[PDB]
Amino acid sequence: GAMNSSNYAELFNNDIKLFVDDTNVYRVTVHKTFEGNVATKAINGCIFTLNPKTGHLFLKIIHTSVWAGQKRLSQLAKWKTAEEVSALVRSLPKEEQPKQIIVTRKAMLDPLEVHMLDFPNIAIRPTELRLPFSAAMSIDKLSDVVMKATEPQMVLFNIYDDWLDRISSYTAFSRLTLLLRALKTNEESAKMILLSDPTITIKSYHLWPSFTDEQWITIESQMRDLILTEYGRKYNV
Amino acid sequence: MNTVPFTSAPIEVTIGIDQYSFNVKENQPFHGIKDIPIGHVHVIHFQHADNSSMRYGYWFDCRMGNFYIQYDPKDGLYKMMEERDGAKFENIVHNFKERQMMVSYPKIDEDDTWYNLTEFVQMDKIRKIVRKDENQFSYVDSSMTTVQENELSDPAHSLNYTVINFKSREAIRPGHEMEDFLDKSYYLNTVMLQGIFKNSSNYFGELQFAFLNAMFFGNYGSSLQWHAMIELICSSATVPKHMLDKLDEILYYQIKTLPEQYSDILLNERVWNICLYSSFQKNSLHNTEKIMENKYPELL
Ligand SMILES: N[C@H](CC(=O)O)Cc1ccccc1F
Ligand SMILES: N[C@H](CC(=O)O)Cc1ccccc1F
Repeated sequence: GAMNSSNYAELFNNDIKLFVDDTNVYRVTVHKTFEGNVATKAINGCIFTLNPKTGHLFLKIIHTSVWAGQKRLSQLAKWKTAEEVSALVRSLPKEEQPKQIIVTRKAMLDPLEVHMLDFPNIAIRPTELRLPFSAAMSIDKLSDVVMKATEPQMVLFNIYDDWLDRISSYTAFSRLTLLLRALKTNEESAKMILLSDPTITIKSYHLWPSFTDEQWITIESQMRDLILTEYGRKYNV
Repeated sequence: MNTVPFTSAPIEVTIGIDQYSFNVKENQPFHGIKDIPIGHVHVIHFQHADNSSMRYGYWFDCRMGNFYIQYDPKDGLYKMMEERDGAKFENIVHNFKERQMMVSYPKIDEDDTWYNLTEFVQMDKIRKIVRKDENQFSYVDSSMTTVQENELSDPAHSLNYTVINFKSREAIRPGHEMEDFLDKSYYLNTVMLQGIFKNSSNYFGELQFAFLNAMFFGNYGSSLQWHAMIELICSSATVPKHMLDKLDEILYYQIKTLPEQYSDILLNERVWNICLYSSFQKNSLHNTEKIMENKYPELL
């Protein structure tokens, strides 16, 4: 059924699973028209499909041309997401196909179930976790490849860099969710924390800086403080 | 006008005949029901006074044979039987009629209720949903499950309604996932009407039969089936105009007939609110929407 804090270690067992977040698929800027009405302009988006055990992120870039001439785009976007996840699953060798797909928003359940009828053994599940995957577009290299795309495109990224050489996937997922929650709550500050020190760089083949174990503990502490700080600023505590 | 005679009434029982019902006391001199209108299916149903558990009954059509009810004390129920000997059956009915031991089917002349509930219901189609080929009549009770219910357990005692499932490969064309899920017209018109039912009359017949089993037996799987067949129509953007008009009439008489005190269990709030207020056909069921709003405004 639904995924929550009781069955949290299930994410890191040896059953292949993917998270699917559709929150950045249909993206718009709202603006005024010459006549003083309001209109939207779509910008490029992405599906965020992540294996939490391996860090594998299949980032399907959604080019604005897919919306051309279509109506009810917020509804279409869920079905386009489902279509692309289904296409990705079918593209994978059988032994790499997921056993479970967890959607971060319950409105994805029916579209994905319908697109996956051919895969009755793949469980489609919601989650009671509030996962900060919407903040994926705050990762500079992911935002860059989405915005530069001139056509539909699937970009492959390990969202854990090389962390799994030193930490478990539970710890790597916890680090990722803390970083993304911080970027979601105060992007400017979080980025400042991540790059304040110019001697720690991001390798060309990575997303995040090359922190040592000790430095990661410092960074993680600073991100918690940021989240707590914003929580206070928000609620006046 | 035909007759369903009884050998006797050894146990106290409420007897239903179509939408009518009456009480028979233990060992009361009751020999059956006369003046049954020819031309329609009928249902004679039973609820024992000492065990309201298990409503049960028999669908039959007097044009297909001479039927009667005898209590079986071993199996503990009123059973419908066929008498092959025409001569003897007519003489026994004649004697029951001379001794005035029968209740008269109490049809008001103005009253088209039963016709309107059974307009498309045929015995031949009943006998394919209820499989017991050695009999010309069909037994149904409160507890019988449907073929779909069993897939989600005795197959011989099942209600073989047409399986409707909106998230099934049958309902959804590869490559038209969103289209076919949000607009069920393909599933209604090509798969069900053209493919399985052949015409809307057979579809409405199953719909009406499902409602009647839900109402008269409290049969839960029948209620599920009735609501599924309504929803499939209401959720199709493309439905023949004559079907929508006929559906409105069918549902009107079903809602009109439903016992007020059984509305809570026989009517699915989600389906009805969706069908009347959100679906493609939300504005096509004028009569049904008006009786629902005046009779069950709570449900909505
Ligand atoms: N070595 C692969 C990275 C690559 O070659 O692009 C591992 C990988 C596979 C699939 C999705 C993301 C991902 F990082
Ligand atoms: N019980 C009669 C013969 C039998 O017992 O098998 C059949 C019958 C009962 C009552 C009314 C008409 C009729 F033909």
